[PDB]
Amino acid sequence: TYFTEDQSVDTVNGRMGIDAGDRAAVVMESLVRHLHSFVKDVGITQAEWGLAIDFLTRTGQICGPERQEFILLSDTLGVSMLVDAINHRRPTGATENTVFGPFHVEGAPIRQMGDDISLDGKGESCLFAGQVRDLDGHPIEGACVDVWSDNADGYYDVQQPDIQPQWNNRGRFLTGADGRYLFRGIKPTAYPIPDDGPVGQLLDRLGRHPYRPAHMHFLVTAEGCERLVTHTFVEGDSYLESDAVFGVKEALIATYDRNSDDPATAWSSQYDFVLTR
Amino acid sequence: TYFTEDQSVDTVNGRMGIDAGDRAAVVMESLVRHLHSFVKDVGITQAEWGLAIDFLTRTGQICGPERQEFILLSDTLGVSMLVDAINHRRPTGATENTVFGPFHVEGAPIRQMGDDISLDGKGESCLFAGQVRDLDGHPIEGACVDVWSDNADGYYDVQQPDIQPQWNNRGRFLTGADGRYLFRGIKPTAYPIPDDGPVGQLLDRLGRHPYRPAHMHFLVTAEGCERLVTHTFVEGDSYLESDAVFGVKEALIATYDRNSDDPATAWSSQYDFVLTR
Ligand SMILES: CCCCCCCCCCCCCCCCCCCC(=O)O[C@H](COC(=O)CCCCCCCCCCCCCC)COP(=O)(O)OCCN
Ligand SMILES: CCCCCCCCCCCCCCCCCCCC(=O)O[C@H](COC(=O)CCCCCCCCCCCCCC)COP(=O)(O)OCCN
Ligand SMILES: [Fe+3]
Ligand SMILES: [Fe+3]
Repeated sequence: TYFTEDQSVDTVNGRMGIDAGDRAAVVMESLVRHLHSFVKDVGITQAEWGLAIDFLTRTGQICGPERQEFILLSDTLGVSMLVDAINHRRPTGATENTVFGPFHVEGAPIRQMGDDISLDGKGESCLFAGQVRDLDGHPIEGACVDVWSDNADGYYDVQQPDIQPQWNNRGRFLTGADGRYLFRGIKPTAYPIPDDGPVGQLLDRLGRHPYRPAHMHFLVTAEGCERLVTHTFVEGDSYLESDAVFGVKEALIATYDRNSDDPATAWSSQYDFVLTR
Repeated sequence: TYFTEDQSVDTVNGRMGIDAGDRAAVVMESLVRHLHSFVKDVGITQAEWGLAIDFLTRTGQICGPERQEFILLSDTLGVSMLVDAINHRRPTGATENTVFGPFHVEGAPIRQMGDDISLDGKGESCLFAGQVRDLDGHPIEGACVDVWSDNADGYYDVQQPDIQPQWNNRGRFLTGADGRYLFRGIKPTAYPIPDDGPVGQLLDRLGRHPYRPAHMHFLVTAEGCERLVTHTFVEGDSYLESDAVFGVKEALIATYDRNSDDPATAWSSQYDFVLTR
C-alpha cells in the first residue's frame, strides 16, 4: 500500500532503482534501516527532529577553511576511531593507527633533521627522535615523517592563521639510510577541541569535557608500506583515560625525559615507528 | 581500559556525565549504538567516511533562506514521514497528518474567503472549498486554514524570490460559524524537489526520481484541537505510487471536478477537515 511504520524500512529501500549488490545500495539499505530503528527505538518527537535538523545544519555551516565540525562530530561520537579500527588492522609489532583528526595539512615544508618546527617559540622546547623500521626490523631509507602539533596556547596553526606563523609545529622529514629522524619542537599541550559550535554544545549537554591529552601527530609513509596515521601521547597526561575522541592506545604513549643535562632542549621524546608491507 | 571495536558503544556512551534517564542520554545512547552498528554492519571504508563528511557538510552549507537541504534529506529517506507517523495516533474519522515538507512559511496574509491566492496567474484556476468540523460532526468556528502550494512552474514562492510575488499560492483563512472555507488558487502540479544539491545527487546515485505528486498543503489549527499538518493529493497523479517523500495516504487523495459551466475557475476541489482533541 503506502508508507506504514511497520514497513518504513522496506518502503524507503524498495524505491532504489540500482541493483541490490551495488555498494551504494548495500550502504544505504543499512543506513536507512539503522536510522529508522533509532527513531522508533527512542520515539524521536517532531520538536526533537527539528532540533536535530537545526544542529546538523549549523554543523555544516560552521565548516570551512580552518574548521571541520563534522569531523569533530564523528570524532567525539567515536565514529572516526571506529572507522580507523575496522579498516587499518595490522600485525603485532607494527605501530598502530589512530584517529586522524581534522588538523593535518598536506605539503608541509620538507625540513632538515635537527630543524626547529616551533616557529613562534611558545612552549617548552623538546627534541623528538627515533627510527623508522619495517616489520622485519630493518631501518627504512627515504621514509617521510610528517608531523604536526598544537602550540602552548592549545591551538594548531590553521586555527589561528593570522596569529601563528604558517607551518608552526609542522614539518616533513625524510629518513637517511639508518631510518632515523630527529627534530626540535615543543612539548605538546592538552587541548580542548573547538567547542564554540554544535559539537561543544552537545558535549556540554552530555556532561562531557572537550579535552584531548597532549600528543604529537606522525604521518609516516614509505614506498611499499601501509600509511601510518598515528600520534604519540605524553605519558602521565591527566586525560589519557578520558580522551574526547577516544584515540589513546597504550603502545602510543611516549616517554618524555626532562633535560637539565642536555640543555639544548628542556625535554626529549624518543619513539620508533614500525611500518608494514 | 581503552577504545576497542567490540566495546565501541559502551566506551563512547560511558563518557556521558548526565543521568542515564535524562532524555539526552536516552537518545544519544541509542544514536551511538545504532550509528556504530551501521558502520560495522557494512564496513564503512575511510574513503566512504570522507565522502559522508563532505556530503553532510555540503548539505548544511547549501541550506539558507530558501532551501532546507537537511529537511529534504530527512524527507527523501522517509525519516520525516516516520516521525510524523509515530507521533500521531488519532481517532478514526479525524483527518490524518502527513509530512510537513520544508516550504511552510509562517505569517502568511490572512485573506477573505473567496480570495485568490494565485498572484502570478500561472496554472489552471481552481476553487477550493470544504468544512472544518470536530469528530462529533459539529462545524468549528475560528479554525485557521493555512494553505500553500507550488505554482505551475513547479516552485514555491520562496524558491524564486526575484520572480514569484511574495505569498504566491499562500494564505490563511479563518472559518466562520458554519466551519466553511473557500478560496481560489491553481490546480497543483507535480514537482521535483530541488535536485541540484546533495539530496539530488544521492537520489540520482540510487536511481530514484525527485518527484512528488501534485498536492495542496493545509495546516489547520483551532483552540482545543490537535494541529492538523496535512496535504491533499490530486486524484490520479501518476506519482501517487512513487512519492519521493513517502507522504501519500489514501484518504488525503482529493477529487478534482472540471468546471466548463462556471469558467470562473476551470476546476473545483472539495475537502473537509475533521480535527480532534
Ligand atoms: C536526515 C535526517 C535528519 C534528522 C534525523 C533526526 C535525528 C534525531 C536525533 C537527535 C535528537 C536529539 C535531541 C534530543 C532532545 C532532548 C534532549 C537533548 C536536548 C534537550 O534537552 O533539548 C533542548 C536543549 O538541548 C540543547 O540545548 C542541546 C542539544 C543539542 C541538539 C541535540 C543533539 C543533536 C543531534 C546530534 C546530531 C546527530 C548525529 C549525526 C550523525 C531543550 O529541551 P530541555 O528539556 O533542555 O529544555 C528545558 C529547559 N528549560
Ligand atoms: C557523526 C558524523 C558521521 C560521519 C559519517 C560516517 C558515517 C558513514 C556514512 C557513509 C555513507 C556513504 C554511502 C555512499 C555510498 C558510496 C559507495 C558507492 C560508490 C560511489 O562512489 O558512489 C558515490 C555515492 O556517494 C554519495 O552519493 C555521497 C555520499 C552521500 C551519503 C551520505 C548520506 C548520509 C545521511 C545522513 C543522515 C543523518 C543521520 C543522523 C543520525 C558517488 O557519489 P555521488 O552519488 O554523489 O555521485 C553521483 C551523483 N548522483
Ligand atoms: Fe591533534
Ligand atoms: Fe509541497
